[PDB]
Amino acid sequence: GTNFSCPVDSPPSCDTYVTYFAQSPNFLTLTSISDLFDTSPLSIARASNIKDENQNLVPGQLLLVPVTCACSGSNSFSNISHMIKEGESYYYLSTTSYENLTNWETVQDSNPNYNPYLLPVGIKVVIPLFCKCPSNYHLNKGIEYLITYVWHNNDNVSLVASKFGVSTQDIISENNFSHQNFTAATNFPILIPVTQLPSLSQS
Ligand SMILES: *[C@@H]1O[C@H](CO)[C@@H](O)[C@H](O)[C@H]1NC(C)=O
Repeated sequence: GTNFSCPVDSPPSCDTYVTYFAQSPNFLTLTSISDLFDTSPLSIARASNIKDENQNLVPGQLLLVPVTCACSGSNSFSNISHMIKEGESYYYLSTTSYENLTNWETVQDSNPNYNPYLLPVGIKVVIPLFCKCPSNYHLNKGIEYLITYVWHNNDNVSLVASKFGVSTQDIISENNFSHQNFTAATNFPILIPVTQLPSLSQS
């Protein structure tokens, strides 16, 4: 499907964004998400068109979190050093906290020396988010960012496309959605290509 391999021709590191949605158990503050992602709340608010940094986020509200993304071998990642809180697994952390922007596998692959369930509260575990950075061909098109977005079984391209202000075809071809198996109930990361940061709806 979508290849998350380091472009051979374009720089190894870059700035893009990953998509995160407000979650009603705990992540309904900017503070929640900034602590989850190690960035300032204003950077998120600026990237998400939020004009008041103190307003609560409504459940499911779309947000763009700026991340800096680099090469770790032949694949692109953006690592977040997350400190362990009480009762957190790799699986929990990566399917609810980080909202499937990373799978348990790659996490415990770049976090050796550890027991995936005996995590002592207060240890640094690096959470490699998925991200790609513009190939040379991306940049010659005018693409400024490949935003990470977690495709679920429920999304349809027209809604997401109008949300990010792109064509359906842009999404479909960037992710080779023309022979891609949505049968699998899996969630998988994809890349929205955008010529500029989009002007997200107000709530
Ligand atoms: C898909 O998005 C379009 C955009 O307007 C909408 O009309 C439609 O109801 C959505 N759902 C589908 C096609 O299942």
